[PDB]
Amino acid sequence: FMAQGTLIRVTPEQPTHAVCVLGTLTQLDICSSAPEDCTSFSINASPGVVVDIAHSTWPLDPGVEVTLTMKAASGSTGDQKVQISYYGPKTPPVKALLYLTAVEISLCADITRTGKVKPTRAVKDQRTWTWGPCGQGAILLVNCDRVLDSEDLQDMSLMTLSTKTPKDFFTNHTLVLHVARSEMDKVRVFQATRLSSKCSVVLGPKWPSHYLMVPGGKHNMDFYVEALAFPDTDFPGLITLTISLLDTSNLELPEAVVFQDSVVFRVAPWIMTPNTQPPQEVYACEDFLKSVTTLAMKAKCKLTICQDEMEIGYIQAPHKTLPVVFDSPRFGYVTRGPISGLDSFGNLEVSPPVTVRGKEYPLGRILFGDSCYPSNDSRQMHQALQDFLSAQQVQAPVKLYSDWLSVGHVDEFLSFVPAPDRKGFRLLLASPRSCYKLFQEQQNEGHGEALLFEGIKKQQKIKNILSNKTLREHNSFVERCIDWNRELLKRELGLAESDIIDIPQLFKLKEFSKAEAFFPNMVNMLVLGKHLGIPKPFGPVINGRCCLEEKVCSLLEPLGLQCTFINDFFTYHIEVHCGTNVRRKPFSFKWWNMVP
Ligand SMILES: COc1cc(C(=O)N2CC[C@@H](O)[C@@H](N)C2)cc2nc(-c3cc4cccnc4n3CC3CC3)n(C)c12
Ligand SMILES: Cc1c(C)n(-c2ccc(Br)cc2)c2ncnc(N3CCC([C@H](N)C(=O)N4CCCC4)CC3)c12
Repeated sequence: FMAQGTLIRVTPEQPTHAVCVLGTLTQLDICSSAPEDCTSFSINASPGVVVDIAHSTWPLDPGVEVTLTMKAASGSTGDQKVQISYYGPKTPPVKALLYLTAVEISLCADITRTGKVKPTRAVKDQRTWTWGPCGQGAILLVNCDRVLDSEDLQDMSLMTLSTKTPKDFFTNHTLVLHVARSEMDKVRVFQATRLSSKCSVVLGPKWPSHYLMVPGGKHNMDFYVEALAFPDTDFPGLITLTISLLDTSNLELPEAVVFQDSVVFRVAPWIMTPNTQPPQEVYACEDFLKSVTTLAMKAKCKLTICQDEMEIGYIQAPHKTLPVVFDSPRFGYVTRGPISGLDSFGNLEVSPPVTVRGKEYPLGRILFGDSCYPSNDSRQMHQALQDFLSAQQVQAPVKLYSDWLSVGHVDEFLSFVPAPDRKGFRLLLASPRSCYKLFQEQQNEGHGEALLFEGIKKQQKIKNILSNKTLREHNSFVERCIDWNRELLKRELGLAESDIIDIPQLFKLKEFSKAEAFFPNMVNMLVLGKHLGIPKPFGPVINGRCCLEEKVCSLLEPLGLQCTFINDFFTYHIEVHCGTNVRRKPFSFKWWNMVP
């Protein structure tokens, strides 16, 4: 591929000297100084110059496209030369001379997103970032750490400069690298000392431009580029580094640009993993440890020992994938500073990869909790958080209805589990209806005397539970709330009913008619592949086995999932907590092949 370049005005009065950068098309201006007694002209040049005439004799028409290209870089100032002869009907040929110096200036980065640095002449448009498997544009990682060995540069992105210039070339020219003032505080560029040093920063905050010290001849030099900021409401995520060839041969007059070239980087966004992604490591923080260590063993997963205050995502580039931990206080780590109840990672779930009326979301979609309309007594997730998730684009957030809950988190009535059929997964929704249907079937058999809350200090019987008309209307209202979100999830994730499974769950209203788990919230389980760690419901025991555990096994076990009910899954801080996170394998799908 070849891009446009410079215009050269030739004149028969004085000879003309010019630089040409291999890879650019140079047009020629012949008429602006052509003699008046002349009607035609001819072209003759050095074997290294390629001439091209559009629209070997040619007339002096103003609209003739004369263009030159260079076969190879010069060895001396003025290697290749071009000679314009102007002749006429009775005029001896009048020559105009042009001394050209060819020079290679290739600024290469991993434009093709293949993990190999390719030159800008291998892409049509280098000054543009295009999504998708056919697009162009390199990728940067954010520095997430609160002399430089090779180990520090393994995260950074390579950018090379290849020059091939006459020996004396940078006596009269200089090359400068620069970043736009507005993007400078979001990047940092290191110059490879060949291996770099902590004081080799050429570009970065408070330093937008830098004069390269390049010697004549054939020379290649390496740069390492890290990014300093994720995409955000005020940062779309693009950083364009440009290199400019300046002409400094006149000492009195300012520098003159003869050439620019640029590469465009996109900062890789922060990406979250749905419960369908295979687990790599379980972090936990007391007899429930044995139940989760068994789980971890059976699912062939690692278990380290020591919550909803942090979330473990990743950032990905063709050369590296690093997992980044986000923490909202109240390798790779990032924090946030101010505070509403819905500003918790507990209010942040991720669908599995999905396709919605044509549009494909191969990294899933982020679900977060919200009110249904803004009221004086309504909570919402802080705007700055909503926007930051939207700014990473690749997991197009979806606004659900969770304000009806006392704490307000979607993960209280929502969860996904892997499945071996249909779209490969299943939606789990808490369901008061499914619980009431089960408890009535148990009363229809004479077991209404069975007691819930068995194993704990006060219990209750199925008879008194099933007949409480105050509680029935509570769960009828809750059932409406969850149903709203159900029609929303069917629309934005494009689900059929056959993709949704109702886990029986009872609720109770508390302060301000806000909802809360009646018994331990079993939809909020611990998904580790085909092995589920479910909160022990302590339901009524019929035939020595909990009848609630019986239902959930009858629902999940046919998917191939191994149900293990954990006794002390949640802990009360005289607030409700669970001490478990899960790092999961990042998506095999490369986020840059998406088209948001
Ligand atoms: C708001 O109340 C809750 C939230 C969540 C949840 O899913 N959570 C936790 C909060 C946030 O972190 C969410 N993101 C995730 C789970 C809950 N289970 C119960 C529960 C009910 C029950 C009945 C008898 C004995 N024990 C019982 N328990 C368990 C015991 C702590 C009290 N309650 C009351 C829960
Ligand atoms: C950190 C963070 C978090 C946990 N959350 C969040 C999201 C969802 C929930 Br639920 C709870 C919290 C944010 N939301 C909105 N802005 C956030 N910042 C992202 C970082 C950005 C900073 N300049 C940067 O890029 N750095 C700093 C170190 C190197 C890279 C500034 C804005 C965050």
